[PDB]
Amino acid sequence: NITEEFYQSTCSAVSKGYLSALRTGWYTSVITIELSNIKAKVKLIKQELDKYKNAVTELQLLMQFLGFLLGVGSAIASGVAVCKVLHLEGEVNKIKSALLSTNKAVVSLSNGVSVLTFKVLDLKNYIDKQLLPISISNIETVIEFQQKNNRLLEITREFSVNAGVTTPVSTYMLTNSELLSLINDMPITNDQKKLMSNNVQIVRQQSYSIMCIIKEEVLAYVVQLPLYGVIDTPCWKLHTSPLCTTNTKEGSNICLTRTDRGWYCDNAGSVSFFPQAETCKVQSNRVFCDTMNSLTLPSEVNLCNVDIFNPKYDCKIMTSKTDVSSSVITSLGAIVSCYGKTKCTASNKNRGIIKTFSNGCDYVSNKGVDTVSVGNTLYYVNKQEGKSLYVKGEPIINFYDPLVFPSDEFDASISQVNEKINQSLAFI
Amino acid sequence: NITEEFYQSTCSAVSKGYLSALRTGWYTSVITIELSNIKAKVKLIKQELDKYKNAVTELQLLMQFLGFLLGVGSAIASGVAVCKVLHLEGEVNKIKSALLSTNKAVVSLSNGVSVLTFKVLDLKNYIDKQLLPISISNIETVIEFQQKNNRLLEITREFSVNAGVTTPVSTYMLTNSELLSLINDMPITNDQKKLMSNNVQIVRQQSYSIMCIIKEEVLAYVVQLPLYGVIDTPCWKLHTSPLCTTNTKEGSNICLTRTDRGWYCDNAGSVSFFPQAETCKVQSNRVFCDTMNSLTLPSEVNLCNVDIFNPKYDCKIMTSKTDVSSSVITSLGAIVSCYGKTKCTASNKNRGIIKTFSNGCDYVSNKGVDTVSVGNTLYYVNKQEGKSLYVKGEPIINFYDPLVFPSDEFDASISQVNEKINQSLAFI
Amino acid sequence: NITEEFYQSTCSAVSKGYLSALRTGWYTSVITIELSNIKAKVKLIKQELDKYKNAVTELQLLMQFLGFLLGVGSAIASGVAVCKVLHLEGEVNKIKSALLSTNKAVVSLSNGVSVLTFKVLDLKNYIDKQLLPISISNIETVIEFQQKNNRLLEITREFSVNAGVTTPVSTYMLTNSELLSLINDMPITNDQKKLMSNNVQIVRQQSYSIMCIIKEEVLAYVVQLPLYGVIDTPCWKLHTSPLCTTNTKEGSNICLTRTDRGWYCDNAGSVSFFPQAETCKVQSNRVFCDTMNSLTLPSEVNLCNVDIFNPKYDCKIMTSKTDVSSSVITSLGAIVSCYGKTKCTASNKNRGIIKTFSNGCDYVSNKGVDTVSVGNTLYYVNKQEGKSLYVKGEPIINFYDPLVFPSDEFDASISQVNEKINQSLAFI
Ligand SMILES: CS(=O)(=O)CCCn1c(Cn2c(=O)n(CC(F)(F)F)c3ccncc32)cc2cc(Cl)ccc21
Ligand SMILES: *[C@@H]1O[C@H](CO)[C@@H](O)[C@H](O)[C@H]1NC(C)=O
Ligand SMILES: *[C@@H]1O[C@H](CO)[C@@H](O)[C@H](O)[C@H]1NC(C)=O
Ligand SMILES: *[C@@H]1O[C@H](CO)[C@@H](O)[C@H](O)[C@H]1NC(C)=O
Repeated sequence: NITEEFYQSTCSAVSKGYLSALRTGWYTSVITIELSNIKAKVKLIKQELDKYKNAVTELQLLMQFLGFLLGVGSAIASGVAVCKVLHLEGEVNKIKSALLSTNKAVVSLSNGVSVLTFKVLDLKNYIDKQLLPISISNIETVIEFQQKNNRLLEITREFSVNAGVTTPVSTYMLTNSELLSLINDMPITNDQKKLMSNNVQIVRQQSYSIMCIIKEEVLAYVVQLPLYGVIDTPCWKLHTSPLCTTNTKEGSNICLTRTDRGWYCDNAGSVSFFPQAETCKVQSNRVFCDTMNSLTLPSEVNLCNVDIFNPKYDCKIMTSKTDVSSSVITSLGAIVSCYGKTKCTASNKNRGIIKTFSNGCDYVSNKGVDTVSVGNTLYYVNKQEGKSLYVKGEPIINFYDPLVFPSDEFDASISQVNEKINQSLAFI
Repeated sequence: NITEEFYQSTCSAVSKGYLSALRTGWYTSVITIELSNIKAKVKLIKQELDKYKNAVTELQLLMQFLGFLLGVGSAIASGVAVCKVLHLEGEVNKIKSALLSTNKAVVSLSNGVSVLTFKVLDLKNYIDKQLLPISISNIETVIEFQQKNNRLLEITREFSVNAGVTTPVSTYMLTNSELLSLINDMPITNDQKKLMSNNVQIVRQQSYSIMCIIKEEVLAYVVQLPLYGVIDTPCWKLHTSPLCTTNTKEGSNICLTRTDRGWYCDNAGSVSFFPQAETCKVQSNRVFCDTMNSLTLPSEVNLCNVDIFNPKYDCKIMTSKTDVSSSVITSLGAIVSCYGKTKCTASNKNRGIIKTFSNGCDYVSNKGVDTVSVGNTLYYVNKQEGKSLYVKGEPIINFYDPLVFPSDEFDASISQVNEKINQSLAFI
Repeated sequence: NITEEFYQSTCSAVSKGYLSALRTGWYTSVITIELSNIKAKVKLIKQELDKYKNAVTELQLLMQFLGFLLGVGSAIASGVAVCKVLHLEGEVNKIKSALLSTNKAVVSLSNGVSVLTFKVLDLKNYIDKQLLPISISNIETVIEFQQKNNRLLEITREFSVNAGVTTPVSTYMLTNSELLSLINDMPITNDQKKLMSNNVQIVRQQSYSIMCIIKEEVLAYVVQLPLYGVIDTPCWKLHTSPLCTTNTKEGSNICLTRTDRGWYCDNAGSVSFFPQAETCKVQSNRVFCDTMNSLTLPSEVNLCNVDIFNPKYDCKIMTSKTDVSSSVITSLGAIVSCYGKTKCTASNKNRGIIKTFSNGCDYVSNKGVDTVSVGNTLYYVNKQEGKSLYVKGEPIINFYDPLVFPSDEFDASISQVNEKINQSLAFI
């Protein structure tokens, strides 16, 4: 149930009804491919083997508005931390020996980590059985080999053009089969296992493959998978657009814009705020975000939608004198900031222009509306089903005296502006 | 005929002679691949069929300075709007039944859209004819199948690692043949058809492939192609760089920079302004932009190049006290902002340093010049043929008193600065 | 020997011990593939030849905080400059005729350039010998052809989906073999040759492939490779985070942040400063940067780490009143800016929370620490071995009176703030 409210007084809109899936952590696992140390259908194998030899060579060669408020993480530090351990002597042999008679196992490593290790491809035992004695005979060994070899080559290609770190994680790095099994064996809730299983492509996109080592006939890379420690909490998206006075004299106008646009998700008694809404992806009513790109705010930040002048949170805005027209396409409609001589319209498919916007900040829902045009820019609106509510209010920019209005404030708020205006009235 | 003028008084340059190709809209079409529901050269087919089976599985699994002034669109809303319709019951059967005896057809869909539908691959009729009865015989059916199957796999790979939305649109999604035919059948001018046909790679880059549905032996994805509703209008690129006073005392200097740099194209009586010049691509003298990343301004914005103090448009600038050196490589030359103790030079290939810049903002054309060096940074200049004109003028930063100069203004203009300076002179 | 110092007085840290590898220039070379003009195992060749024909068709069709202070280069201007020369009549024939009996040669071109030219694939002599007379016989010609043809197709695919410019440079554009030979024949020091040879993937990432021409049975593209004119100079990374007062009253607090974060490398008597630390890549203790994304500063910029109030350089800061919590993961630890009611902790793997941060800016090294948590955000810390030093000092934000503190300054410095504060004290 996606709904939306437009706030006329502050030229912003809030889309709600979303459920969260936030990456809160990482799950690291070691993926191994055992390699072989070597020297008509045979000539096919000859070629297939030469390519094997230089893929191995390649792998060996491989190892010789409010965004500015965010902190800075190190995205593959967990995975790299695991990799640095595989570089201890005999450490890959602990993995090697544990995966002797089994393809997947939980190996207790040295530094005090217990990682699910997984041998996805046993080229070693292939070459050292159905290859070594040669003897043409059957074509089925030729194609089974080309198949296993191809995975190797695709892994090698990805690592080389990406300097050993890839994202999203391909099906060559980790098949649907293996990923599903990995998902099934993680120390997580069932609600989490099913979430991941029904969204593997989103999972792959939030994952890393990290080339670790190729030592003692063994290729090891670490796959770093998202932990969704916050699921099914309410999320909402806040859209904002410039609110300006609409005097006919050019340059006599003042504007303010709510700078706190982005994604918001309830999270452990606070709210996770994602200023760069590209760090989140929406699947139906589920929104996948990453906590690394967020701020943790008091829940009172939401009072800025209902009352931007509330005493519990100092709502954030920027100020300018630059009244350009534009539109923001929301979840269930469109905000239009229309100023000057700009032609601003909304249209239906078969009927054309159905609404002409006058100067100021207005809004239209997506019911019956397919496109929106501001100046020379045509925006298609999203055709998501959901109810829209227009909340009438006096545009707050009307409450300010342009003679003492502080323009060109960026990292500002309702209070900071009040203090300045008052500071300006002190000069009398 | 590419020309260029440098304005000494404002440390900016304008490259003109370009012709426009602006994406103003979208053309949506439905691409279908009919699928089959199933169970030495045959063993080849066996493998080729197993890969078919899990590609289908993968697809099913798949479905379970002035940039801050821009508005915010929803780039694939038109395509997704078409997709939501294919999810109506029997709606893909309207497409299916219409493409019974033909590969391309204009199917009138339910929601009041008429989309060109296109069956690019008929795997269904391949498996259910030259495959089902099996019977080795000829190798030509093996390779014709691997070929058709490969397209499927490549489409599947792109959709999975991109969560069902790809751009640019590959030749696997849509061949040169099919694209050309699609281009040929669109309700557009010939000037537009030829523009697209002579720039398919640019077209592909401005296009989207959107995975829609895999229902009733049919795979459907929507290809979203650019409409160039503005062609062959004059475009010009504005380059800007910091203009500072050059006093020898550190920290006693003031700077201003024109913030209105970017691409400009004449468009329907106004001017389309593209602040993020990476949203535009130049092919020879043709410049491909996207109106979604633009502002619509009065044509008077161009008066800022000839006269930044003009009364018809309030030209935009920022102010600082930070006189670092740098260079901007233009279309036909280079702007050099040289301050402090920085070594700034221009050079020819075989002759080395030919010009040493003194402190301030200067310019050199690309005739005889191959490189430009500011400090430890070497820039190669573009070697495009075209005439360059140096327009002499007193640097306007000399007209300002540093004692009342407002520095650290970002979203500013000539007037805003005047009002502030005057506001500062009021304290006397 | 990577070390790190945290400065408590300014909430910043400096990681040192790094060695430089800066791209200072470009090395351009011409890569050619000679093409053929044409018309069971033969049917294999038939298919392989049809794909050849349309790859050629595709290629022919193909040719018809302080970042805002950076200048603007033109990244492939050197390579494109070389390309414009190959478009002179008979100019590719100079290359063609010179590569008659040899695969690599230094061809003196017209415009006064001498470029190493390299024929990596001779399809012409393949088709016009082991193909033309046909005659099935041996399978080894089939697979040797598919192999050579495949490279062609992969090159063609990359150029088409990238509009003729690719980066990083694939092994299909240029094999490890060819790249190593190219590296070996460049007019560079041995220290440089070995640097490149031990980091080909980094090299490929800093390279461009530029499709030039397909004329007279010859395909030519220009490969643009990095020149590392600065090697083995000391580099250091500066991390910064917001420093705020910690009064319990909301909105009564003031903050400052050092804006000069990024990479620093000693370079020719000055310092190269890279504000966008993503323009640099770290391999062990080697850091690869690009001078195009840098400023050239006096070496005195480093005094801001030991003494931000020094008289030799005006250290840069921004100011605000926005005391949000966050963390910056450094090379050997973590900076924590903890304000308001935010829960801030550091943890060990097997032991959990080991340190709770109080309000203000603090730091913890990576020894014994694996994760850091600020609010709802968990950051893994880097597990690099190296010594960390905590430098105690009074947080400088305590030296300022909030009543005359200038907040919302972005492009500011210690002096600019002093002048403003003093300017504010003038109103008495
Ligand atoms: C990603 S980021 O760059 O860190 C955001 C910075 C945005 N920002 C601005 C507005 N502003 C820019 O956006 N840029 C950068 C650009 F030019 F790219 F827009 C500025 C260059 C100088 N002065 C003000 C600039 C004023 C301001 C004031 C405070 Cl206290 C904090 C942040 C602020
Ligand atoms: C602003 O006005 C309020 C009146 O409500 C007053 O209390 C305050 O002192 C004034 N000045 C500032 C800087 O807030
Ligand atoms: C600035 O100077 C002009 C004089 O041309 C005057 O008209 C104006 O009132 C002054 N002040 C402002 C804020 O523009
Ligand atoms: C600031 O204070 C210093 C005192 O050290 C004084 O010299 C200076 O004139 C004052 N004002 C400015 C704008 O620097």
